[PDB]
Amino acid sequence: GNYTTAKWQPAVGTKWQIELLYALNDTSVDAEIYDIDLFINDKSTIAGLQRAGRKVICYFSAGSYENWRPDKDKFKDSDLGHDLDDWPGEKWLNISSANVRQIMLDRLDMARDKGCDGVDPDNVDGYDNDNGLDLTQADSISFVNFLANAAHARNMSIGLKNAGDIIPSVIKNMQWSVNEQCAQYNECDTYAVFPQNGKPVFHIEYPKGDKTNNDLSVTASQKNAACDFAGSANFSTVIKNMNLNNWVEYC
Ligand SMILES: *[C@@H]1O[C@H](CO)[C@@H](O[C@@H]2O[C@H](CO)[C@@H](O[C@@H]3O[C@H](CO[C@H]4O[C@H](CO)[C@@H](O)[C@H](O[C@H]5O[C@H](CO)[C@@H](O)[C@H](O)[C@@H]5O)[C@@H]4O)[C@@H](O)[C@H](O[C@H]4O[C@H](CO[C@H]5O[C@H](CO)[C@@H](O)[C@H](O)[C@@H]5O)[C@@H](O)[C@H](O)[C@@H]4O[C@H]4O[C@H](CO)[C@@H](O)[C@H](O)[C@@H]4O)[C@@H]3O)[C@H](O)[C@H]2NC(C)=O)[C@H](O)[C@H]1NC(C)=O
Ligand SMILES: *[C@@H]1O[C@H](CO)[C@@H](O[C@@H]2O[C@H](CO)[C@@H](O[C@@H]3O[C@H](CO)[C@@H](O)[C@H](O[C@H]4O[C@H](CO[C@H]5O[C@H](CO)[C@@H](O)[C@H](O)[C@@H]5O[C@H]5O[C@H](CO)[C@@H](O)[C@H](O)[C@@H]5O)[C@@H](O)[C@H](O[C@H]5O[C@H](CO)[C@@H](O)[C@H](O)[C@@H]5O)[C@@H]4O)[C@@H]3O)[C@H](O)[C@H]2NC(C)=O)[C@H](O)[C@H]1NC(C)=O
Ligand SMILES: *[C@@H]1O[C@H](CO)[C@@H](O[C@@H]2O[C@H](CO)[C@@H](O)[C@H](O)[C@H]2NC(C)=O)[C@H](O)[C@H]1NC(C)=O
Ligand SMILES: *[C@@H]1O[C@H](CO)[C@@H](O)[C@H](O)[C@H]1NC(C)=O
Ligand SMILES: *[C@@H]1O[C@H](CO)[C@@H](O)[C@H](O)[C@H]1NC(C)=O
Ligand SMILES: N[C@@H]1[C@@H](O)[C@@H](O)[C@@H](CO)O[C@@H]1O
Repeated sequence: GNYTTAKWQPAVGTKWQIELLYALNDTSVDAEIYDIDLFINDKSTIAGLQRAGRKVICYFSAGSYENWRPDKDKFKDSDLGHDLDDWPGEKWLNISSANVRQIMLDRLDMARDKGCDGVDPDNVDGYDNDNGLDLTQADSISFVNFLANAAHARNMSIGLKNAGDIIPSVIKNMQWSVNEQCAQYNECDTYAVFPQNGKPVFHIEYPKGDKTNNDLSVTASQKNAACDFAGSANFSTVIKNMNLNNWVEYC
């Protein structure tokens, strides 16, 4: 088989929390899995989660350039394409570039060294966007399988972020899906194939819109929309602000 194996396969339906805006400073949410930023959290934060019985997924952006990272000057001018429409100071990456791929290997080394149980590589759906680099589905498939073989070789699990079109070509290498907004877009059937193969969907809904972040609950009908869809009992849903700060509501 042209995939590699992972030792940690989280169960379908495992409750999770994700917080990417700042260093994690709240573990009061009783979730089994925490998805947090790879760079801004130290080994101590990660080990503390695991000592409390939790698994830690480390987020990083595999397909976009973030101009505030400490390794940003490793990227060459030719690695960078167009701006991401909805994220400031981010640009699409040429994920076929050997330089880009080596930078990502360096980020997986760091995730391994910090004790991450898994990695959550973002922005592998450049083909679905104005990337300015002629990126294609095959490029993403090649890149996602490259990341998965590299994470597995470092004893970490991995999952697919959105990128619904390429599921059949990477799923054997994936331990889960991270999906945004499939309920709002009536697309959760696309991602149900993961729990049909014993793999969770870590599923995010943003009912408050892309410009509103606060600590208030959503309305009952916004919660029904985020939570009620065929097979939702197999999705691990969080309701979040668009900025992915601490605030979270569960179904
Ligand atoms: C985990 O870590 C995170 C990250 O560090 C913690 O979150 C951070 O917490 C800080 C302290 O609470 C906040 O600092 C306050 O910021 C207020 C608004 O700042 C705006 O602009 C910044 C610019 O960068 C921006 O980042 C902010 O955006 C965030 O919020 C929006 C939503 O609004 C999101 O969309 C966005 O994505 C970000 O999440 C934000 O828009 C600022 O007003 C504060 O300075 C004020 O307030 C201080 C305390 O005010 C208190 O006043 C009354 C008494 O009068 C008190 O009883 C009450 O508790 C009030 O809180 C005060 O010390 C300052 O001197 C200043 O006071 C003046 O202004 C107020 C109001 O106008 C007047 O009442 C007052 O008399 C003075 O005139 C703070 O600087 C960070 O924003 C926040 N960062 C985030 C969320 O990203 C988080 O808490 C941690 N969680 C834990 C520990 O559990
Ligand atoms: C390892 O090596 C292999 C090389 O062998 C690498 O390639 C991948 O290998 C996979 C394993 O064999 C392979 O996986 C899948 O195998 C399934 C068998 O169960 C297939 O059924 C999958 O088919 C895909 O396409 C289906 C058909 O889609 C057309 O038809 C439907 C029917 O109406 C349309 O809806 C659909 O829109 C589409 O129509 C378009 O295209 C037509 C063809 O050109 C055309 O006639 C139309 O006019 C229209 O333009 C589709 O139904 C499948 O999607 C289902 O499944 C996913 C989850 O898998 C769900 O999310 C969906 O909701 C839906 O239920 C599926 O997309 C598929 O072949 C995989 O394809 C190979 N990938 C390649 C070659 O790129 C592999 O990558 C290597 N690595 C690893 C780790 O494996
Ligand atoms: C993205 O990176 C890839 C890999 O470096 C580039 O593809 C190479 O392009 C040169 C010149 O066209 C060819 O000689 C190589 O054979 C290509 N390699 C591969 C693996 O395809 C690609 O040009 C880059 N994309 C952009 C838009 O610059
Ligand atoms: C790899 O991770 C698993 C967690 O599922 C752990 O049990 C195992 O000891 C790890 N192996 C190494 C060499 O760290
Ligand atoms: C969850 O997935 C299982 C397959 O593992 C399926 O049999 C079941 O119907 C799904 N649950 C719901 C509520 O659809
Ligand atoms: N890549 C960034 C990520 O680092 C985080 O800031 C997030 C909001 O928390 O926005 C984007 O996804």
